[PDB]
Amino acid sequence: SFDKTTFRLLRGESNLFYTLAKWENNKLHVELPESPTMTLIYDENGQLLWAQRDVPWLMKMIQPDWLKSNGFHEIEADVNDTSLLLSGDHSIQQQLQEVREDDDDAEMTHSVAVNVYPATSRMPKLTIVVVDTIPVELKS
Repeated sequence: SFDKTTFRLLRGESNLFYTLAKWENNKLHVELPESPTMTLIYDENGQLLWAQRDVPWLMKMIQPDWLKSNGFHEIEADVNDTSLLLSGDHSIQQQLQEVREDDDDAEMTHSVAVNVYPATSRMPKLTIVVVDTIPVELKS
């Protein structure tokens, strides 16, 4: 329902990462903004350069063709994968346990903002992907 609002908010986080990043000696240097979101940074060929967290099941859901354009996406995660993603969020596990007990095949929806930054004199082309780790179904 809030697709444009959700994208605009996550794009703000993407832009913050971009301003703070540096490129030196053919390597990306990422500074964290002053987290309920998880950011992934790819180069112009879709190579992952930097990830805020290491989450293999989620990386497989970021479709390579998305990385060419600015846009909003949602990914559907199995509830047990969302649960693991939110392992450190002890307050939300009881709601997830209730979702799982209600339906073994439950899926959680995670918002995704894909943001493209053409190469400049100081930075190569980057695609910054910001994922909300809190699923839409549980943001209440």
